[PDB]
Amino acid sequence: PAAPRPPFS
Amino acid sequence: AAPRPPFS
Amino acid sequence: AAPRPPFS
Amino acid sequence: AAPRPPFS
Amino acid sequence: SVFSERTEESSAVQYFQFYGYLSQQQNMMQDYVRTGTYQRAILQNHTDFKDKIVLDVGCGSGILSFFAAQAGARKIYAVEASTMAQHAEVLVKSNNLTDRIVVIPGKVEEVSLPEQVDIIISEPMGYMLFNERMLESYLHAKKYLKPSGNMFPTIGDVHLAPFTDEQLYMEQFTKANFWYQPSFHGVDLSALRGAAVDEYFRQPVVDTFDIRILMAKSVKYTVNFLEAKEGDLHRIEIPFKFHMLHSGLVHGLAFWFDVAFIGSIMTVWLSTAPTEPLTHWYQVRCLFQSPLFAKAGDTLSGTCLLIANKRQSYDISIVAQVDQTGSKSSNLLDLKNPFFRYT
Amino acid sequence: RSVFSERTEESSAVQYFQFYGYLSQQQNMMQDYVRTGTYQRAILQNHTDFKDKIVLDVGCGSGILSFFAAQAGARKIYAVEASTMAQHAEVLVKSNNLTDRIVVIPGKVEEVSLPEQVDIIISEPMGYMLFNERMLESYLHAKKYLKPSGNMFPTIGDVHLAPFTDEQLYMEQFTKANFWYQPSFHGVDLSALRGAAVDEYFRQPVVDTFDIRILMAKSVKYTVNFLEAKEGDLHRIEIPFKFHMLHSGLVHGLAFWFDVAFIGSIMTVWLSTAPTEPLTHWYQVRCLFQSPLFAKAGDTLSGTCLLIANKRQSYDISIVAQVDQTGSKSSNLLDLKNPFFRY
Amino acid sequence: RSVFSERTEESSAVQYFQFYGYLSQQQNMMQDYVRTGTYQRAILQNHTDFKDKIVLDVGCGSGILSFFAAQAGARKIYAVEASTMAQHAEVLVKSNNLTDRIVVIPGKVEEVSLPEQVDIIISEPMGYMLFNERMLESYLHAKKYLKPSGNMFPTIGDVHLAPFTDEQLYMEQFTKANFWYQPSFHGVDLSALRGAAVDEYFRQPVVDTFDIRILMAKSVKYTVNFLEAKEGDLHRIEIPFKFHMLHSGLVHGLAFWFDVAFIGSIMTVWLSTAPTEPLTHWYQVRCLFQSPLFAKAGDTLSGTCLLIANKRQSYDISIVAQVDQTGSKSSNLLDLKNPFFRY
Amino acid sequence: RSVFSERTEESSAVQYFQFYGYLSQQQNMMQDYVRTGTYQRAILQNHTDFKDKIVLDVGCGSGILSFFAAQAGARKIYAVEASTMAQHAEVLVKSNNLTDRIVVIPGKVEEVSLPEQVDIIISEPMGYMLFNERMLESYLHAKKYLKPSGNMFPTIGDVHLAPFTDEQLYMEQFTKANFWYQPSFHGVDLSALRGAAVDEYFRQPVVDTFDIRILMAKSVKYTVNFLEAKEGDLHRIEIPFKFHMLHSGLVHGLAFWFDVAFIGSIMTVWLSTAPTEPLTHWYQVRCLFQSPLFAKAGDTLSGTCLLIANKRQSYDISIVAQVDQTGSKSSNLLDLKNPFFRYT
Ligand SMILES: *CCC[C@H]1O[C@@H](n2cnc3c(N)ncnc32)[C@H](O)[C@@H]1O
Ligand SMILES: *CCC[C@H]1O[C@@H](n2cnc3c(N)ncnc32)[C@H](O)[C@@H]1O
Ligand SMILES: *CCC[C@H]1O[C@@H](n2cnc3c(N)ncnc32)[C@H](O)[C@@H]1O
Ligand SMILES: *CCC[C@H]1O[C@@H](n2cnc3c(N)ncnc32)[C@H](O)[C@@H]1O
Repeated sequence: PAAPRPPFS
Repeated sequence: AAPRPPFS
Repeated sequence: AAPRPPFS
Repeated sequence: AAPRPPFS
Repeated sequence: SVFSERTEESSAVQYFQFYGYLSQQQNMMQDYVRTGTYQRAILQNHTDFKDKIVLDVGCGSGILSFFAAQAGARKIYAVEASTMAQHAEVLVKSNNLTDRIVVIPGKVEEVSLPEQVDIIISEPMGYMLFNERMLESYLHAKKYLKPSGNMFPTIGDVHLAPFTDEQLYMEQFTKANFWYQPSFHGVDLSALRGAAVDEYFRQPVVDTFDIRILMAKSVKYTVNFLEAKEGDLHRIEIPFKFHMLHSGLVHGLAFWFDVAFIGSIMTVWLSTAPTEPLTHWYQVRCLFQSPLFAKAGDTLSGTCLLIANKRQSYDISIVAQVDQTGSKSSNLLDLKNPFFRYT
Repeated sequence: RSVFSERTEESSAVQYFQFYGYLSQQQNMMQDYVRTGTYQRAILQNHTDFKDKIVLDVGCGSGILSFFAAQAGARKIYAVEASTMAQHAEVLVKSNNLTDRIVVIPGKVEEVSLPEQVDIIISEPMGYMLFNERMLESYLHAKKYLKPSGNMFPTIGDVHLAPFTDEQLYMEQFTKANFWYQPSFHGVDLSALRGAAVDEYFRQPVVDTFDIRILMAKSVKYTVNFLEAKEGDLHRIEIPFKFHMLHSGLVHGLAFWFDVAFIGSIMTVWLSTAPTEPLTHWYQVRCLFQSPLFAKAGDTLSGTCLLIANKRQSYDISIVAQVDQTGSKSSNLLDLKNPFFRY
Repeated sequence: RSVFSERTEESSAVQYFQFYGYLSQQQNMMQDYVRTGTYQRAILQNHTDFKDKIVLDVGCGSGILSFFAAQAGARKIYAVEASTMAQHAEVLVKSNNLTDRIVVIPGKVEEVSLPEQVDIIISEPMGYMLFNERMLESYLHAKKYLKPSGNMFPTIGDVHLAPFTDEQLYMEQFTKANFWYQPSFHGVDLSALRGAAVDEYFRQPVVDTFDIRILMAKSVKYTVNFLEAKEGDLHRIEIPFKFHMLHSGLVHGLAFWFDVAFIGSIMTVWLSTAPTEPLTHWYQVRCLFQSPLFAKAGDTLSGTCLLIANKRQSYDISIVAQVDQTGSKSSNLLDLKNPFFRY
Repeated sequence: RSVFSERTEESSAVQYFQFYGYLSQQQNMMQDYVRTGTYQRAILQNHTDFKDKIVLDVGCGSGILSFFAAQAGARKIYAVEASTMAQHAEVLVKSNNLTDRIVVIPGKVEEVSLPEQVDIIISEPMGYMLFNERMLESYLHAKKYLKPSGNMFPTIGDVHLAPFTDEQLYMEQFTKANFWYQPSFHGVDLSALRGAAVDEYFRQPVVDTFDIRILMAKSVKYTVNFLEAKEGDLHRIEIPFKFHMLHSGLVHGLAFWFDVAFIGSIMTVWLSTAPTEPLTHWYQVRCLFQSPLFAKAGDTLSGTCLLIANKRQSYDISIVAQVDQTGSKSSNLLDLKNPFFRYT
């Protein structure tokens, strides 16, 4: 169960 | 969020 | 001695 | 299948 | 059933989908403290399991049931509601224990067991102990427990202590101040800064910390799994009065939990305290909206009230004040959506 | 009863829109300067496509794209957002004194009503691997509000796929899966689940970036023309490929990335997530073979990437690939909803 | 119907003695300066054990040890060699003008006839891991020619074993076995043999050297006293072990090396193949587990190493080891005659 | 009792088949992409020679060549293998769902029984220098199961001989042997064995590869046509040569390699181990002369290479050579069963 948009910087 | 945090 | 030589 | 390991 | 009446379906779906992944079983199994201590508690109290009927609530892959078989259990009922129950069955067969471990898929509040048991085993601890509300399923399973039966774990202790972490407190505003600019690509975002600040303070922080940030002996709230009812967990009021050992700004409360396996031979402790080796539960900290200065020797009194919700978690209300000065702060946090700050 | 609710599990939609309700997630995308700056560049450099025009912004989030449309001279902008972020967007509209031109309409674009047809649709419907989230079908669905010969920003989307060699990545994931190879984990034989563990771990698309030297052939392109496509065209996407190997070695899988083009009246602006370009928050996506295929330079690797949409707002991907000269063949299934964020 | 032929398959003996008929193999051993220098040191520093004494040289090859005994003043040296190298030993005896003191007697020591009893037997009966070649049994067999007050050079052999961690070596071997994991090698599914491949590769002892920092516990020692032991004692060799782990980590297997001591009248001289000592042509030997055991500092790794002699002039080795605190158990077999020379 | 045992010492056969019982040795050959790939292409691209045909696979090992024959559409494939690898091939036939088409027959092809005649024989009987292992004879022996107009894959084999110059390979032999030329190795005079050490090294054919620029004459070729040859033709192999030197220099020996051809109804496919081709696990083989022979460009280097089969599944190699223009002569005797693997 992950996030739609990946974490970034 | 995940019930059990990722661990190593 | 090996009938076939080791390769790579 | 050698009894003694090649050395050096 | 009891479970569905206290849980929104949307939360239950995502909850058990998570536990359907072998990688998440692996994550907990690789925790040597967790897995090793459970094994130790069960094997070193073999008389509590030898030729006994056992119930395993939320067995996952079934590791605890295999430990109960190693200790000589006659019959083990292993209940698991996620699809991981299918993998438990596979392991039971491959380990030639079909005659001793019966896997029952489904919720412990909904399945049917054919006989009462002598001892119930489970790992119902979430982070901050109470998350996931598995402790209520563990207690609910006592309807299958023979009188004078035992439970492993037997008691649970949650510890609360005040901490100072200036960096942690200030980084909330550093993150929220992204919104405090009058021309982000020509747009003024400053109106949402306050909403960003509040959003961050609602999140408990899940990570570890140096024990030197603690400023008082912890306060301990004990749950005795043998005596407690599942109603005792719908509303958990934890009063505290900390005798401040150090002087500084108190930025919030730090949370960890211990659990005990009170066996006939000995008592084994599994601890997630920051003074112990780190576990996959880490520790949890809840910030105050404002820090409170406290001199070494003051008392910092208040309450931490956990209110259960239908998202299988709790709303956390914290109020605290320095009695000697009257300075007050509070905060209201959503335990279901914490911030995993650990690096 | 709406197009959205018929193709979407409520449980999935709840967590999906809950995610986009968080200001921190808006910050995460907004800080992607390639993504935000290129969007502003496309709109402002093509101001003639917005001057005194009617605009629809599908999934506006905090509304940044609507503000860019306002800066480009739009007469009226309908900003549709289904998450609670719509509230924060309205706050920004009022704090930026643009109430006369940005009209936030909370809800799903498949369910809201608009007072008039629009000249141009703007949106950011791209998930990772482009197709994740199934927001592209909402973007296409919104064309019911588009005048004939109305434009769309973005206008087309290019999906690129190429074979790659990365032994370390393959070993990293294979090592993770080999945990279930242990015949005596605390005395328990896990080997029976070894196969299921491999399946699970290798279903996970790997989301991160990589050096372009790992690619072994010219990429194959698959174009979606948003002006022409119907949302039904994305229910079953079939991407045939025939690569011409430029290097010899082990093909561990296929890498994926996407470009979108804003084809305006003044110029075409490209937003690329290729590994040859600066990194964006979409990264790149790689699908692993459980067993690598061996290929020689000059060989052809032919196969098909079949993307079947599911009601969890994602796709189940099947990749079959074969080295034509040897008949060496690889078949894989991927769960695009359970990615492995490796970066 | 000799002792040798009863315990030895002829096909093994033919190949075995053909190998030792090559001058290039004599050179390989003779150029091991640690081996040759230590033998000469043990003999010359204990010259009184040889002065005017009768000597038997078992497996003399080119005769170097017999020349050392002659340098120490031996009256008569019987030099037995079953390979064609015996004819080369004769040439050196004549060219070195020692026909009056060194008498080459070709054949197997179990089958030749000596003219008289001897005061001391000298030999190099050590194969890698000490026991390979089963030449120790011929050495012990030769004691039928030894006087009651006689001595043996070497006098004792110490076999050391200790657990090691070497993830790279383990992955190296497992990568080779994973060739037989492919489901479409030139369109052929090999996966059914995957298990047999892993078994084959991991039954190979790894012959090479390593850094002593990979050892995770103090070695246990198994001592054979050549003065007291009998041939039959080497048919079944059982080496129990209990290691007190000094470091945490994965135990990938057990490492083996050996020391021999020349217990003379003047001084004891040691020849060591330990990884803490300069490298010899015996190197060291490691037996890999198919799956490593995980141990914590302070745990006990207990088990047994069982060597069953086979008619191919080697041993079938069984290694069983378990981490007592957790019951993690690993069972392994190794074909000591099929080693992997890795250096 | 059988043709195989009559010509093979028991001790040589045990070692020989124990070697081939190892999956690592199958893997070593299968990973030779030139080898495995060319066999597959030879079979698949001549599918008409296999479609609905009956096939005999001599020394199938893991059965890989029988699977190519199935991929080509064979109806029945009899896969004979004498090592314990036969059991591993049976597992693959089952796991690949081909039990109805491939029948593993464990044992020596000279001793097993086949229920019927076959249309085509496939095998990999080539050892290094082609003739080592004496598997070509088992391959020809198998023709007792071949129909009057049946085919064989490979159909013919060419061994190539060429003189080479390699001053450093030559001197390396004495550099190694000179270990024995010291008067006091730990007080022992070893010099009397130096000559024996030299002879030992020169008796070893050298297995490795080399730059083609060391070849000094166009190669001579000796061909075995597997459709016509008989077993007895390989007991004594006489290869006369008359090299016309392309370069001046010292000839230190002869270099060997081989090609096989699969002559199918559709096309002929070649598997070549030549030094001009990508390297295979057969490499190339060089046999030194005891003394080099100086020859000028234009001179002729004539002589004979005689291979005499022995009961160790190999050959004793006799090479004699002279430069006709000068009379300078050299010879050498080599044991093909015990080569020196020099490749690094
Ligand atoms: C912390 C690990 C919990 C474990 O138990 C399972 N679980 C959770 N809630 C459950 C109910 N009501 N019945 C049965 N099992 C239950 C989780 O899936 C996890 O494996
Ligand atoms: C990639 C960011 C998508 C963006 O759009 C919103 N969204 C998603 N699906 C939507 C439907 N059907 N209607 C309106 N908005 C919709 C997401 O919340 C996010 O902000
Ligand atoms: C490690 C070197 C051993 C050495 O001894 C010879 N050998 C082995 N077995 C023998 C018997 N039974 N009798 C006499 N010599 C024997 C080997 O040939 C080697 O030279
Ligand atoms: C080069 C690979 C040879 C291959 O064939 C097998 N072999 C060798 N000699 C054989 C006889 N006489 N009968 C059957 N198989 C035979 C080797 O074992 C190897 O697999």
